[PDB]
Amino acid sequence: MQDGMYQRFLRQHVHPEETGGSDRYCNLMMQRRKMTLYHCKRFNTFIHEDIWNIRSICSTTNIQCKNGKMNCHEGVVKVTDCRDTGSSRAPNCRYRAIASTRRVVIACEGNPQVPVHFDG
Ligand SMILES: O=c1ccn([C@H]2C[C@H](OP(=O)(O)O)[C@@H](CO)O2)c(=O)[nH]1
Repeated sequence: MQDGMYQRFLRQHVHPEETGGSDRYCNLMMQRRKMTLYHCKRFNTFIHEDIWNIRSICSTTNIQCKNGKMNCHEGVVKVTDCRDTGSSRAPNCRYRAIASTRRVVIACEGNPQVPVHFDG
């Protein structure tokens, strides 16, 4: 399950080669990554850092998740937050982008540890 949840976390939140930062990027990416298939996912973060840098976050000290578990970690990374505008429905979803280098919190599971969920 951690291997299927890990690939999904990959499809949904990672893009190291690019640096997005625009609505147009959010509109393209959200669709290339299959998140507007049936409904316009409300909010989504794309991390623009090397995969090994995201795995390296799992090793930081442990902190509480929004759910109460303690298998969560934090790191300051470059991201592009994609916010649905609410205008149109799938498959034509339109997004608003926001760039910043900010603090993200992900959940890691398994052995070796891998990111399986984006807390916030
Ligand atoms: O900064 C944020 C906040 C939330 N989410 C997504 C992740 C979760 O859905 P997901 O597991 O399907 O990615 C959900 C609640 O955090 O919103 C992001 O992508 N970025």
